Amino acid sequence: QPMIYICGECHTENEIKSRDPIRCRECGYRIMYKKRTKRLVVFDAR
Amino acid sequence: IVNKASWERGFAHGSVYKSEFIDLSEKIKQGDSSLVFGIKPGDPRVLQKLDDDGLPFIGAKLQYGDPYYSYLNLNTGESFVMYYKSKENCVVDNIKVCSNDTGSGKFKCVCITMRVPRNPTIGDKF
Amino acid sequence: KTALEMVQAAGTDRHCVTFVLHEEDHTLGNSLRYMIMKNPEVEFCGYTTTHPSESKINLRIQTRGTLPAVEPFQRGLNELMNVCQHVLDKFEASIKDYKDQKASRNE
Amino acid sequence: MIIPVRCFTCGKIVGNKWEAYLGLLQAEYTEGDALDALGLKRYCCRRMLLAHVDLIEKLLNYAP
Amino acid sequence: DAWDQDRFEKNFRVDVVHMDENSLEFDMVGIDAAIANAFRRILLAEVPTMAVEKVLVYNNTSIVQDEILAHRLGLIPIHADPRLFEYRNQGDEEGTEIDTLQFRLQVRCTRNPHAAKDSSDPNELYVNHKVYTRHMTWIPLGNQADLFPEGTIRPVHDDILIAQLRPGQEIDLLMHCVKGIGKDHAKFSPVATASYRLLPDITLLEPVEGEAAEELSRCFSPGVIEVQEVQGKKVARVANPRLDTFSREIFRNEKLKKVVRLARVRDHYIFSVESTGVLPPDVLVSEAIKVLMGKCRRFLDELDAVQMD
Ligand SMILES: [Zn+2]
Ligand SMILES: [Zn+2]
Repeated sequence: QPMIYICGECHTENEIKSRDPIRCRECGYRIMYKKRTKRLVVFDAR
Repeated sequence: IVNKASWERGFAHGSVYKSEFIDLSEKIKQGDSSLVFGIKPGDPRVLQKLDDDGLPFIGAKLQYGDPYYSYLNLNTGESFVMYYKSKENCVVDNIKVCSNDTGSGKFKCVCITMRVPRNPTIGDKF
Repeated sequence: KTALEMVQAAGTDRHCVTFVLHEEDHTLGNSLRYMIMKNPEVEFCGYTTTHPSESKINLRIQTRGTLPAVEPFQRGLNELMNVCQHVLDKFEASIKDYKDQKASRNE
Repeated sequence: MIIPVRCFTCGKIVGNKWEAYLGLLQAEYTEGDALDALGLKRYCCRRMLLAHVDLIEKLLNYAP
Repeated sequence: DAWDQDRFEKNFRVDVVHMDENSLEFDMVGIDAAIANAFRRILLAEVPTMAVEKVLVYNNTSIVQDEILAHRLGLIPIHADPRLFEYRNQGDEEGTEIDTLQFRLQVRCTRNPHAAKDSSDPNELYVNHKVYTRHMTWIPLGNQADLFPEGTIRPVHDDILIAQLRPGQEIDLLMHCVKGIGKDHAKFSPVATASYRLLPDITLLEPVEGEAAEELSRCFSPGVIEVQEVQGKKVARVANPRLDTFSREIFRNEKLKKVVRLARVRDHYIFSVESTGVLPPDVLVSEAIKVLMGKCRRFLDELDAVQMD
């Protein structure tokens, strides 16, 4: 899949490919966070 | 003197949140302004350490000398890389992608926010 | 890989030797110091931790009347084992006499 | 932020005494009787649960 | 004086006062401070337990972080018996049946459809919004399903608030319990706190009467000085000097700091061993007595290996 990004105010999973204007494709708010996926990070309990 | 068991249980544990605002036309500037964050498919520098779009993963621990962002001049294809040049161990916390004030800016601004744990070591002041 | 060193006074004197007990602290060296001082063939038994960042104790055993200091050290180890075995026995026989009155009183 | 699992001074599990302490203060106990009746007798254990600002009911309001 | 062993096997006695689940209070009459402190200091830092060491996250989309969650999981008492397990040998991240345990904390949080009209009580609005320690699925590995019953490897308390979630927000981690003593890290300590105190003796050097006995009864802790009538006057006597908190409030009073001799009784300790629940407190004290013996065995073994003759 492409990398999911999340808008700050309306929360739509927008898939920003590397060649477009960055904006949310529902409301148009410009700050867009990045979605956390499954990968293994090992933390010690100390 | 601080009790060591009490330190190990959570006495004055904290964090410190470094946040680096990265732009690819205010800092890096050669020509044509076509610098978007991106990877070339098959780069050994960024293999399984950065995501498929050039930014790091979220929750990914970073150390000194790890890949930190990789961006792609679209005119030729010559993807660069930049390395994490800080001492302390940091965890990538959230990554916000910022456009310009209109909403038609190209994918060249980002602001990586990073946790650094920073517990009481010896030499920290109360 | 061993965890006891013995440091003589002058390479010849065997009455004074400072036992370096690796991987200990004041848990053992305060109770060894209690037992060896109950031996009348000891002029001096004291201990010190070398530095708190380290993990060993120095144990000066200093014997009068012509004995090596391995014998008050061995006697003070067995004589502490024979304290703990007896404390273990009178503790496992008073837990049992407490469970055998909690249960067999009204139940 | 959230209640610590153990008291800092002595390692007593006090991390299970936050909901059953709000439940005693909502049911009209005084705090000098809602800590003895949870079995917190030392003033380092009482300290952890008396002076605790549970600052995650204020921090989850900013949620996606 | 020398060490008469039959003076120790004649004037030593353990008097258990109160023992229940996860607590113990007893005496040790006739033992000096250097062995009593050794028992206390082996209960706190040398009797070993099992505790969470490695955490393997995937999608911690929670407000409680990836680091504070791992530290918070490490401080959770795990009800596996330590003596069945070995120390994990060093430099081995992957574990086997002998060394490690594994759990899994997989909790998603989703909105509640039913029973949610015009209310705001959070239990009625969300499902799985308080990640408690009863959400830890034990994932048995190797052949540990046969050594242990169904439902023995377990967190001790099952009511500990790990995190607090909202919809969308997820915890999906995997843990690795290891064995250690309470000197490597204090999440391994099996005791709340183990401590001793001497037994007080309060001695009335002068017969108190009348209005001073009720004054004397409030200078000590409630329970110590009873004030009962003996032919018209209210005399005072000692009764349970064990209860006295030794606060010395009678030495603030000028008329009655000459009618008590508040001191202690030599070598009459009162322990108190409160467990965190991993082991009962009568096996923690026995496995604290049996570690001082092993520390004494190891050095005699070293001396036997050093001298040959
Ligand atoms: Zn939007
Ligand atoms: Zn406490």
